[PDB]
Amino acid sequence: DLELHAPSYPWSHRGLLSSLDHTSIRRGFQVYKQVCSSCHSMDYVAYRHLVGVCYTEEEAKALAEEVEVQDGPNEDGEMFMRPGKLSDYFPKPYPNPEAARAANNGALPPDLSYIVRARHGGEDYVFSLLTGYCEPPTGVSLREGLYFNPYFPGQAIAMAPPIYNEVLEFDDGTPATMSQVAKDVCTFLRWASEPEHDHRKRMGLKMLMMMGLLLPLVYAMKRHKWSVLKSRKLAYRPP
Amino acid sequence: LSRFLGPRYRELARNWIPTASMWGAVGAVGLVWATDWRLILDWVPYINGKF
Amino acid sequence: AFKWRGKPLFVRHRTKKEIDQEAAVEVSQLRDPQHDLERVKKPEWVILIGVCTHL
Amino acid sequence: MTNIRKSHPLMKIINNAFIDLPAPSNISSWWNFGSLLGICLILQILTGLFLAMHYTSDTTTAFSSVTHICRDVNYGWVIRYLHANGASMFFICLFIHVGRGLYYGSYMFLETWNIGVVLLFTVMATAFMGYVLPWGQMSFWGATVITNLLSAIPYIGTDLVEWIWGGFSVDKATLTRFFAFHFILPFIITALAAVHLLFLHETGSNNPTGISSDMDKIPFHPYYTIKDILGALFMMLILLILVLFSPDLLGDPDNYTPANPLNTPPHIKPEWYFLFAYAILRSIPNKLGGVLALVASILILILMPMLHTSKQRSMMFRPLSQCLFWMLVADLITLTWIGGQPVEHPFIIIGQLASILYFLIILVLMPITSIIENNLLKW
Amino acid sequence: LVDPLTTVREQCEQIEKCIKARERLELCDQRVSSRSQTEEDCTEELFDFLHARDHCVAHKLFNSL
Amino acid sequence: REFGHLTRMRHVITYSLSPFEQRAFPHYFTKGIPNVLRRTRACILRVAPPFVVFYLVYTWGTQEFEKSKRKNPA
Amino acid sequence: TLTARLYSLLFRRTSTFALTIAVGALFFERAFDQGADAIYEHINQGKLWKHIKHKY
Amino acid sequence: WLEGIRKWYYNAAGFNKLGLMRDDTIYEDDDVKEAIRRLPENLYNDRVFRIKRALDLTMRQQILPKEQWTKYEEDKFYLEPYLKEVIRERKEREEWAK
Ligand code: HEC
Ligand code: HEM
Ligand code: HEM
Repeated sequence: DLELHAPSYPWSHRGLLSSLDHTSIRRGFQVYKQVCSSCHSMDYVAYRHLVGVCYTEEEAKALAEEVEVQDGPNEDGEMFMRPGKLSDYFPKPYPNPEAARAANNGALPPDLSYIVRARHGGEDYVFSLLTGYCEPPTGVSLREGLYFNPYFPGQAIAMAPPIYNEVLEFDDGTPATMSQVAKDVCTFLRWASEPEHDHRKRMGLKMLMMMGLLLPLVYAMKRHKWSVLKSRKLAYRPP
Repeated sequence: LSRFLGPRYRELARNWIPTASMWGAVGAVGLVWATDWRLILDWVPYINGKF
Repeated sequence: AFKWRGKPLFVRHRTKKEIDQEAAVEVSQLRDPQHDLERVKKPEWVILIGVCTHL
Repeated sequence: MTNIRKSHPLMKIINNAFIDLPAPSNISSWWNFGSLLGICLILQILTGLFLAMHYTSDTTTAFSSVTHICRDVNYGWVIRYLHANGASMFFICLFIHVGRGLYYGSYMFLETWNIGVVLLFTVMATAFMGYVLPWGQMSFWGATVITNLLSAIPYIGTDLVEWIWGGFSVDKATLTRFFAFHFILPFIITALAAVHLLFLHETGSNNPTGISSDMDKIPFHPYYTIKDILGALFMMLILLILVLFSPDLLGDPDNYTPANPLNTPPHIKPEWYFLFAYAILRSIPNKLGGVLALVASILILILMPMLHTSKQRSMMFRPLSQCLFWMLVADLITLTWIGGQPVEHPFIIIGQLASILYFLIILVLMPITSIIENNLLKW
Repeated sequence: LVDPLTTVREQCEQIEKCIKARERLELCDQRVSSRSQTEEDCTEELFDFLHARDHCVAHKLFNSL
Repeated sequence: REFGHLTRMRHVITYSLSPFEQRAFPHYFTKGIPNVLRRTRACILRVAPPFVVFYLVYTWGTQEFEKSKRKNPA
Repeated sequence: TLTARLYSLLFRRTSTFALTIAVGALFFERAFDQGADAIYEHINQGKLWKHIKHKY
Repeated sequence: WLEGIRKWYYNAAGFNKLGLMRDDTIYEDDDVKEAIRRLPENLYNDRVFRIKRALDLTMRQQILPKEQWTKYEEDKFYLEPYLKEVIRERKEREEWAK
């Protein structure tokens, strides 16, 4: 049995009032575009969500225009191709869910729209699982087509090793070392699970200041009104 | 509690047993009729034809 | 297999070889405390649901 | 000719229920929870409605609709996580309220106590049906397990279970009826809370000392309005911290996975506020016995006014009873933790001992200890 | 290209906890290898080593990235 | 239950002062800290022991799970 | 005293109290929003979209 | 001796720290209000003032100074003779009822 919990990595957003490094979000979206989207799928987020987070409006519409998307009925009821728009969700690599299993060994690639928020451990898991591949220890033979990963429950993943150094070229020009790719794609997946992360932290800062202001004042009001009773002095004078 | 029981309470119980038993029979008949309890309804003569 | 209740129905006719092999299989060695005839009441007709346990 | 506050009928009821109500002068902070629950209730309703306006109770779209709420609805995520963590806060305040009632001998109010027990049961039912709505893996499988629980009842059994299921198992129909029952129930809770307050007002309130406070009553409005407002501000502080800093602190991550009936999640646990019952479930080997123990764990609160034997209403002047009560609380946290953990050798025996102790303290240790204290104090 | 992750692994495998986990690991290795028909797997000591190494690695690494 | 027929008192005098004449925090720390310390001293010997034994039980069970979980040399 | 002048210039009348509260909230919303946003941007300098729009 | 344990429990209960006496803390069951009603005027006034002072103290979470604590030997069971009579009358009514 046994499972290895992921170590608590020092993420940039780990801080109580920290925000996702949006440059790393852009790089992680690049990684998803040219690595994970080939077999893995992401649905609940769309190109529209990219604007104001990691890509500008022009860049986002270019990214949407690059891909080809199936549309509704034609003038006679055909399935005509169409250049994707900003209001298009990220294309699914395999049309039917079973086709994903058929193309792979049989395990379908889970959707990443919540994989950070659905896997117990968070990014530390999703990061480490990518940078945790190693040769199986002696005495445990793995099936043909399977791969050994200590962090994955069961220690038998169906992934070909997805992230290796010099797999893609970041637009910025940062080194494409496997750790950098894994970190940036993990940050992007965290953004995918929690788009409102930065706004949540901002509102949390506002809430903390507002309550640190209000609570002393409301306590002072309570003390003011109750001071009639907290200072009363009784007296008993029976005859 | 032990404050009950004694002379007066036992004849109260005896007096109210017939009515309580009739109410229990009322509840039983109402239950078997309401849910159409088969187990009993394959025995009463004329209603056997319902099923 | 057919496809009932959102699950396949892995059904095999369990040829004599398969049933004798199952009878030869020790109950204790199996993790599930179950015996072949005790689960399926037909030696030549095994009726099993689709999917797989443990995901 | 007369003040409207105590002449207008609705104004008269509001006046003699919230403004001029004579309340004990020394009610501690624990009493504030009585207000907070009600506020939580409103916060549960008012927020909950705003989820119902973008939630479709359909298997094909429930999870997708919730994700749409959290990702596309303007400030929808605030509403969703405010609702979830507010339900958690509701159960926290409910447990603290029951603890206050048990401690300071409040169960002599009988009618209010029984109405409170009914409210408690209704709230647990509401939360159970609520967890199913997102239609996640944990939602689906917890619903499956809890409904399959009812198969243990004799005779009717499977027929009742399938009646609840609206079919052979949980499916679209079950989701829809859960959503409808979930919508209706909190208004019944509101009416029952009104009845609870109505019953409570006839006798007043139990002060911490437990003695009658008719010689120290104070008007409600000048003091307890602001006291309960401070309490509600503190509760808002805690709830908002939970929502805006660790939204999924008290929540299984696997609920963020669309419900796939073909895969059992490695762990199947209910919400954090049900584990104490579920652990009792795990304790009893017999299924029927397990369900009976599960319901009796909550039903035992009715027996409390009959099981109190000490000649002192409160527990403020009763040390050994205080130690017993705190042992009971620790046992409750132990049961919660055990229910959280899976069922193996280290935990099975601990669960059995915890369940036995939980029943024993309420039914045996507390009354006998009260007898001992009465004897020790020359009465 | 030299991956900083590999260098972090190298310098972080020196921590004496890693040293004991590793030597226990070969103490599993030769035992399992020599014993022909044995169901024991060294995944246990491997997981101990992986935990001990990766806590340290998580402490480091991100500074270089 | 409304004011007027609550109870009966005789020879009881209550002196009180306006909230606008007193300080809402009169010796907040000078007298508050000793009172809190006294209350904690009075309550801790009854409230702490069940929670500390709960902590011991929790730690013991959590450690018990692993060694039953751990590999058995055989 | 400044406090006494503030009271018996702008606090005695409850309607003047309400007007004071309204204008105070009007200004306080802007002040608090500006301050909190500035602080939050300062903590995460270089990590927000508004700090990298110039590059792209 | 048992009196040592009784003293220990009296000190541990803490109602003496509030200036209260034993009969000042008894839960008011149906017999208790009747017993209280039969109390003479002076005892009733002292009882009501003592309870009022106890409530005053508990509102501020404070206790009487060490000097003004009802010592265990000075505690008086003023209600006990009346409560015994009320309970005896209730028992007699119950016995006649059965
Ligand atoms: C590229 C940047 C990535 C990332 C971040 C992930 N993948 Fe894959 N994946 C593949 C298959 C067949 C599976 C199923 C194996 C199984 O779960 O049993 C997966 C699974 C995942 C997970 C789930 C792990 C878990 O804890 O359940 C995650 C988080 C994940 N992946 C992330 C297949 C491929 C593949 C080609 C066949 C490529 C390329 C990728 N994956 C790439 C990525
Ligand atoms: C008694 C108070 C209530 C409790 C305890 C409660 C509990 C819950 C819980 C635990 C959830 C699951 C939240 C999640 O997993 O994300 C939920 C969801 C929901 N509740 Fe309630 N609820 C209450 C009142 C209401 C009311 C009054 C309504 C209707 C107005 C409502 C409508 C909903 C809806 C639509 C959802 C699904 C939204 C979602 O996915 O979170 N609830 N409820
Ligand atoms: C739906 C949740 C509930 C709400 C909204 C609610 C509401 C209230 C309110 C406002 C009070 C007065 C404040 C107070 O005394 O604390 C109160 C008192 C009381 N409630 Fe509840 N209650 C709820 C649940 C319960 C439960 C579960 C019980 C126990 C079974 C219960 C039993 C009591 C008792 C005994 C009192 C009297 C306490 C006293 O005044 O001394 N209530 N309730």
